[PDB]
Amino acid sequence: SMLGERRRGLTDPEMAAVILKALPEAPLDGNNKMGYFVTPRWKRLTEYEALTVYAQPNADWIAGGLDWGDWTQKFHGGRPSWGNETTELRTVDWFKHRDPLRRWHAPYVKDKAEEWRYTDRFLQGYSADGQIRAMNPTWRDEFINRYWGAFLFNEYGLFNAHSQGAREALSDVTRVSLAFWGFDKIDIAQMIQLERGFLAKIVPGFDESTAVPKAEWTNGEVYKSARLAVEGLWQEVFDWNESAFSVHAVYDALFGQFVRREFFQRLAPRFGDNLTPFFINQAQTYFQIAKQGVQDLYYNCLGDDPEFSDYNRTVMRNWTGKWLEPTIAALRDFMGLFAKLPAGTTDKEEITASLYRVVDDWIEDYASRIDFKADRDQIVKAVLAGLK
Amino acid sequence: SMLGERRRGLTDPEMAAVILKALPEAPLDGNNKMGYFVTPRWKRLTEYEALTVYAQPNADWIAGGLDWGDWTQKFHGGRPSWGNETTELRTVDWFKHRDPLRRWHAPYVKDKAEEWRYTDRFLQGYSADGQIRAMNPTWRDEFINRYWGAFLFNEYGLFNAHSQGAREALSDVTRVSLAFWGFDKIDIAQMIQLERGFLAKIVPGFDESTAVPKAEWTNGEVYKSARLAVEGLWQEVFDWNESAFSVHAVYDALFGQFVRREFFQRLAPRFGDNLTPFFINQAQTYFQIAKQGVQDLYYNCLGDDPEFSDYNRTVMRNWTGKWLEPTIAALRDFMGLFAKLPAGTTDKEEITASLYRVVDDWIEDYASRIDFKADRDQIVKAVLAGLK
Amino acid sequence: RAPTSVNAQEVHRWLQSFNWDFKNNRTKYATKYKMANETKEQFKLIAKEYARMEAVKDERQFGSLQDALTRLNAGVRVHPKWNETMKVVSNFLEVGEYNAIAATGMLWDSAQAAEQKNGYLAQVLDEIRHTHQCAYVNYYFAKNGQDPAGHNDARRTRTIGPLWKGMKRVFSDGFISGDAVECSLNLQLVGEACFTNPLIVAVTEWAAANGDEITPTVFLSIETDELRHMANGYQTVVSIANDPASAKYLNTDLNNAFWTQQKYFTPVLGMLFEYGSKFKVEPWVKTWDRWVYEDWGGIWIGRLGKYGVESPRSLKDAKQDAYWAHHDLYLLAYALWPTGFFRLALPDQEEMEWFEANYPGWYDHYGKIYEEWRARGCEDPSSGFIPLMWFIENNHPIYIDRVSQVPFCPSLAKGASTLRVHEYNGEMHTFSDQWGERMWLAEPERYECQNIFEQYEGRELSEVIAELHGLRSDGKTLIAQPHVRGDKLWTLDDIKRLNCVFKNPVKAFN
Amino acid sequence: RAPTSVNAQEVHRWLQSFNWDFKNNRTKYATKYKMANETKEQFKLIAKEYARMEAVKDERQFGSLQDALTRLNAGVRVHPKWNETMKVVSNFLEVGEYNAIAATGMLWDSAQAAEQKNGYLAQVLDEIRHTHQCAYVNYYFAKNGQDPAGHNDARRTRTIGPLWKGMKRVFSDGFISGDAVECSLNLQLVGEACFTNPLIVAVTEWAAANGDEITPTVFLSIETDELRHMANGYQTVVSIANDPASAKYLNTDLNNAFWTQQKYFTPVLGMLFEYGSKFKVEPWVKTWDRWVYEDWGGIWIGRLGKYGVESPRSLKDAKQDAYWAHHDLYLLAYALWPTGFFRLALPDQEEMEWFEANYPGWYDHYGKIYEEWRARGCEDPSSGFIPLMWFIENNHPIYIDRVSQVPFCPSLAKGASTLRVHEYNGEMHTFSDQWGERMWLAEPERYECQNIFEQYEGRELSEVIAELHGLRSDGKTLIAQPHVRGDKLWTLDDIKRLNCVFKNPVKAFN
Amino acid sequence: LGIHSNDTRDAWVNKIAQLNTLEKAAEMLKQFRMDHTTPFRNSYELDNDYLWIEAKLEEKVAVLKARAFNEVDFRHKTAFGEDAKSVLDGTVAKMNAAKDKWEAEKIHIGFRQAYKPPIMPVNYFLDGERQLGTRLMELRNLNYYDTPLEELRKQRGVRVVHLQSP
Ligand SMILES: [Fe+3]
Ligand SMILES: [Fe+3]
Ligand SMILES: [Fe+3]
Ligand SMILES: [Fe+3]
Ligand SMILES: [O-]
Ligand SMILES: [O-]
Repeated sequence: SMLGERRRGLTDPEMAAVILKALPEAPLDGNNKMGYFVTPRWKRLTEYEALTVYAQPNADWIAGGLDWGDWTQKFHGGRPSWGNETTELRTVDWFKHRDPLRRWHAPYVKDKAEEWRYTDRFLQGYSADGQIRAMNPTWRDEFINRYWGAFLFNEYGLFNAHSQGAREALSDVTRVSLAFWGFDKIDIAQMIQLERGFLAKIVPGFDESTAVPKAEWTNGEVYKSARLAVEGLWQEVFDWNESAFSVHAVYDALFGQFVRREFFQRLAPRFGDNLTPFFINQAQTYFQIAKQGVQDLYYNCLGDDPEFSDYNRTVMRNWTGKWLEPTIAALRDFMGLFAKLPAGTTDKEEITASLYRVVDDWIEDYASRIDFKADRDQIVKAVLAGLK
Repeated sequence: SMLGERRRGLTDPEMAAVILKALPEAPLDGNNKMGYFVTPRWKRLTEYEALTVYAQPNADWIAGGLDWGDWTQKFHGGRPSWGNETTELRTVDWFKHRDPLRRWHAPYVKDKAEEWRYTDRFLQGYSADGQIRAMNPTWRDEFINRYWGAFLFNEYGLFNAHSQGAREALSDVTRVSLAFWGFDKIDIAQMIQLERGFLAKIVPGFDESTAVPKAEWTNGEVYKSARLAVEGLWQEVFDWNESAFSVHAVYDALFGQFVRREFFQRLAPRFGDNLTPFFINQAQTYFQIAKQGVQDLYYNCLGDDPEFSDYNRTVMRNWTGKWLEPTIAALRDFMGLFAKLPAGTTDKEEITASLYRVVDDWIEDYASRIDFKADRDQIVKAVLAGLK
Repeated sequence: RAPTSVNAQEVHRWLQSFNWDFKNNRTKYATKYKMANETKEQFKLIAKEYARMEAVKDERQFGSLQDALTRLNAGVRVHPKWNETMKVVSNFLEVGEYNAIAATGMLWDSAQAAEQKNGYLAQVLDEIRHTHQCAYVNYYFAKNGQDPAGHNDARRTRTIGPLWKGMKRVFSDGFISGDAVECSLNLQLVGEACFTNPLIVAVTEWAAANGDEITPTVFLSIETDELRHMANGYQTVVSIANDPASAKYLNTDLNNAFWTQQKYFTPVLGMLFEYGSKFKVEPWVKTWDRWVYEDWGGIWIGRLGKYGVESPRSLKDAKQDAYWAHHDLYLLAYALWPTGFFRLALPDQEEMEWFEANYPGWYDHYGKIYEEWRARGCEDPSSGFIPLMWFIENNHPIYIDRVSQVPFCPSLAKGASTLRVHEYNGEMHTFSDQWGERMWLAEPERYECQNIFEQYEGRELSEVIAELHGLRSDGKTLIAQPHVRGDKLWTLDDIKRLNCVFKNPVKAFN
Repeated sequence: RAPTSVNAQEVHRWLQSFNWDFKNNRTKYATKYKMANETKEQFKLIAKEYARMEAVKDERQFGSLQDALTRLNAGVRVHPKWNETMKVVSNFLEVGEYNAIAATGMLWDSAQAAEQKNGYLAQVLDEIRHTHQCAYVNYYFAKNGQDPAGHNDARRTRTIGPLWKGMKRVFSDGFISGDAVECSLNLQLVGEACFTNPLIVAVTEWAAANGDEITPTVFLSIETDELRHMANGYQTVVSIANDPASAKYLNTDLNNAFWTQQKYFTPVLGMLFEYGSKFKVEPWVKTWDRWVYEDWGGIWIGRLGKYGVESPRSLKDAKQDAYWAHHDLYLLAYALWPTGFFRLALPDQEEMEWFEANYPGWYDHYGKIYEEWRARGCEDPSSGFIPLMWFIENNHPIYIDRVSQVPFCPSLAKGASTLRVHEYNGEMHTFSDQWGERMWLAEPERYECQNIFEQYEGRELSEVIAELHGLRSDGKTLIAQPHVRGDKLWTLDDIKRLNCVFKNPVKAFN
Repeated sequence: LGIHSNDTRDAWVNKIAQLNTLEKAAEMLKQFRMDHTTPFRNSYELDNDYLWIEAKLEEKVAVLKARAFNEVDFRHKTAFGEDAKSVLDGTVAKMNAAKDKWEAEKIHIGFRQAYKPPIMPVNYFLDGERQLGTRLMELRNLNYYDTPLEELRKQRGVRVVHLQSP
């Protein structure tokens, strides 16, 4: 019918009259701010904090918890749903963390959706504009397809490294950041394949199958140590914090940044390739976004914890050293790829400058944060010893 | 107060009951489709078409109009509000045009807004990632600041060429497309300045003042004929179709594409500049979007008009010849910029090949649609005379 | 290496420099004025930021429309009279929004300062948005309302009636035909500042009062863009204030523009409000005085005194003619109901009391008229009666102002009863006021609009309606109706049976 | 040079190949099953398309909330009882959405096939969205509602009362503690497929009937994401169907999961609906039978038959204990009203008639009790009477099931009245059914949750409330109340004067 | 003086504050877990505060352990000096050798009580939780409902105080 059979209390005269009759004259409490009891990180409480902080039902026995008592149902054996036992790190309050970008689900998908839609438009413009005509054939059929493609398995592995953390994180603010850090990683992996798929459509004999790039990743030499480092960060680390810290403040910050920024983003433009950089712009925008969160958690909150500052720094300096080694090896194996480039692409002078940019940036944004004494010259020297 | 003083008929029991009692048992007409009388371009009528077609109150004496009689108030002298006398082109129906992208205001600002917010994210990522370090200083300070900068005036002029059309367009669908073609040009001009302003923030000493780029545009040699052509297209053309057609299907399709795609988009990467291409990507996306609309109006609707096809093609060929010469001169003077590049940047063969790509694309996408007999080698040879 | 970007203001800082000098850099339109080369704009916007601020508004608007309002059946639970009123209100405003696009394109061309061009540009884009927004209102009520006819084809069915002709004068031609400055006055300084800005808000109140929450959702969003346009109007005056031509011409174009706008809105807006609603918000007489006399003709206009702007010399006459204007017009709109694209209703008992209470003397005049028409069977299809017949039997000819297109019946009206009839070069012309008469005498070639009687002369009524598609989907029932009830709807045959044949009333003159 | 692009499916086609082999590539969580690494997913999505489809939904939702709904004062024009009920419904559901994030993270880790991991991943993100959505509902009612207390701090106030403990069992711990597959059954196969999916829609129904258009706006949006989670649950079974361990363990974990979920929702959901509303939608006994017996137990479970899945062996038991379950629990919830974070109301005359009509015998038991309590002044602060006193006076001990945390009163219940008490290593335990008793006996270390009587033992009621912040802004008035009127609200002092001191009821067996 | 802050809790914070030796602190934790956790606890006297107390102990043990061990040991050595991997591998062996669920449960519970971090490194601990839990469930969930409650109560060794079934 035009009116329908269902009567709604907001619009139905009889029902609405009954509701209005029962209403108080004014609100029964003037405090209309949800999450008012949460300690604001900034000037005034934000929507991000209100909607997130304390969603996790932790009891007081887990630093910061507002609830009480044991969990209602635990694992066979006794392990708690969530517990202090799932990570070496300690703190006065697990709810202290704050994403500098204040991302809850809505803003997060809004931004990624915009990127998806503009990406589609860009591709439609790029193809219609025939810009592929000026792209170097060898760089495309060999370096973008095989080597850039192989890198998708690296980002994919880093993505999966977040699975346990998605399950063990001890707070809402930390759980949301972790989820987003991981989701962005799989996005990148999928963006690498998207490009290969795009090329397949606009380049007659381009094969989009992951067969080639996968074999390179699983058996090649350029990414051998890279894959080993990933297989370890993912399936050999059972501490959700060591996983997040080591992946974002060690491995990806050194190896990942070098490959993405100092190799492909730097060399692709030289072969008339503006296509790949369009996607790296995304990967880097994501890297720099996550970095602020990673820094706020492990440094601002944990590393600078009013009671466990020293302890936490020790644990992270420990982790920093534990994974710095596999990261170095990864960078060395990758160095071999330079020998495959066409004569005159780049010189040892340039690559050395690019390595220091990564190392110096790393020391500035991560190493110095927990007082990790790292030597820029020895690191660059150790990696550099992987060329011809 | 609690409920406020204003009673609303949808929710106020007394008023709603009054409303409900006056309602019919069912709708007084089952045809609930606004714009049902509009001839659909595609399978089913689109929201774009429904919300747009026939909004313009044209009477039948302006091809396709549904109203009758003279305008109510005309210009001193008698000129009609809108009339056939404002353009040489004729048609059976001015409402036939359809933006292939079906853009009405909402979708249009949605997409540009996505591009704006992502642009901001990109710049924040680019700055934070220190990618500026690897950009060639000379390219940055000389070619981007002065020559790419001077090009903002070209796009600004093309934007302004659309003012009269915004006023004279003979139908809603054409007015909306034209408005959007023009708005995208001012946006590009503003994105060129945006980049200059950005470089001024991340590069010490870089001056964002338009003084230098403007002096290049107004008194330099590289853009002399380009500026002369723009001044003509903008202020010497009083026919809204000659303006849109000549701007988009002649001048910008040749000179514009060459400058944006074959000079800056093509050479910027070679100097480690992924910044300028980020913005040129938008300009090319916009260019390709406008092209579909320009082709639909001038070729699908007018050039293929069942009654005036031959007449309209004759006029458009006329306009193509009229504006091809000034456009060649523009490209010819622009050739002077290649002599300013650092030795080894590019060579005559690369330049020629790039000219042919633009000319061949133009012949395919535009010239051929109206049987204009363009001689690709004659056009290129005329332009190459400008190489110093 | 800290996260940095560039905002709109930072780019806008250099926009004034975008324009450059060259011999032919001048407006393509005829004008008596010179807009100052250095004029600035109030809002420092660039394309990208403009799009974002409007996109945000759209999200809220369409979300409300597509989700909650649809779930609440908001398109249906509106008073019948108001569902009909919005057919006219939304479609008529639509054309104003539409011509405003062309108007600001013309002003963008007129401006020489890049910033002033840019300000006008934002309005060009805003008026496109508003066109699509008003379109959406009719689109929404057609798709989800109690009577889609008219809402679904107003763009072609409004051409049948006389009220549309006047709308085109103030919101179509008045916006784009003439000196760009004259157009700016009709559009921005008078139109938007005096009528539209206030009207849009008022409409949302009457709408909410009558159960309509669809219009409020859209119109309140349209309203958020008007500040920019008001500024464009103010800056137009500023840009031309230091030019000698201004002292000579400004107040004349302003007075003409004011009379033009007022002539149509004074009677029409009050009519749609009071007669097109069930629940009333405020008497038009007080609304008008506040809008025109106090707010605009006092506060707003006075602020421009420093630039030579004076209160329109015709303001006094406007006020005197105002009082009964809308009442005199509804009598005509109802009598000619078969020519509309909406359903009309006679004032109900509760309404007549309101009218008498707010307009002493209303009953002795209009009240009795309506009562007689209902007694003649104006609501019943078998009566064979249409109010127009009453005008014919009681020798009350209905004329159409050659300039404003506003219909008037001087022999019956309680308001202005003036009538001036001139013959010129073989054509007769009828005027209803001294301001419009001067306009025609001085500018004969600007006002040649043929009226409905001239076009329909000698035509039988049902033939005109049929030819201009004034029927419902069944192809027999009229879109227009003399009542808003769901039964006993008039058909084309009911009208044909009346054998009503139009004639041009001016031909009676020798 | 045709405009070309690439969509989600075109990339997804190669997603399964994304995972590679290596020694330690296996789940980090204990489990009896083996998910096949060739398992596929139903929806071919990638991160970017997922974000877009959700962003579009967010657009509508927040648009309706921020615009039309706020303009309609939707946050206020809701029945008092429902405003209170949503404090519990939205916040309790919130924790379910939240723990579901961790649960699917665990399932994402469990799956070995890339597509199955991707399927769970989509849910990880969805549950994050739902967490923020449920939070938004409370946030909105707090900002614009008639009583923000509780809506504004449920995350800490929910801690005071006993109903929260049981919610954590089915919506927190049941989702993440145990064999990943067991958790999948509690969350997806049972939780979502049998209860949440139907519940979320039902809630929008009861909400609308009571004036709440806020909840339907958000909850209907949440509903659109559930098909993916249903599929996730279905695929979980398909992934382990071939493993021999399945035939030996699946039907037992499922049964334990079914009993776990229904043990709480059977009583709790019916209570919230029938006793937390004014206008009724449908009798819970009817609803329950349709959801559990028909739709889930029949159709849904039926489709998994080919995979060895069988109807829970405890289904018959569940139906037997259900009839009076919600009615029995409200008596306890109201008697303990000072421990909540919401205001409760006794049934009015129309409601008592409705209850008796739909549940013959209701009045003679529950009705007379409520009238007794009311006449005694349970709604009046000056009475010095809290219904808990009536239970003590009439020797009706209230126990907490050691496993489900569900409160039960054997001596008064019209429903199940079985009671099993055991002592083990210096600790007493109370069970309300044979399924929960088996769980504890077989898995003692999985269930050591302290009940409210154990924690509050020897504590005076007002102290517990004060300490856990059960007060409103004024720092004196209780958040919880025994009525929903605006006057005569109970204060901390009114409670302190009662001198109620908690006792562990189980110690009476000593 | 009750739920989150009470005399018994204040008493323990001062008690752990007297610890200044990893050996001492680590021993008290192990003993605390033996006396107040799991259904096998020596008593339920600290039922309402042990969860919180334990954590506060762990904090002291963790801090001391980080300052006493070297990077290599902090990662592979228990607070007691045992070799994490050795214990893990040993416990799993016994578990896989368990003849029944009753034996399996004892192994798992005991493991948690003795090596729960800060004693054993989290990586090795959770890795054990993974392998041990799997075996326990495999034995417990086999023919889960075969044994009637009367009998199961006897197997658990619970003292039935009251049974009522209409
Ligand atoms: Fe407008
Ligand atoms: Fe406007
Ligand atoms: Fe959910
Ligand atoms: Fe779900
Ligand atoms: O406007
Ligand atoms: O969900």
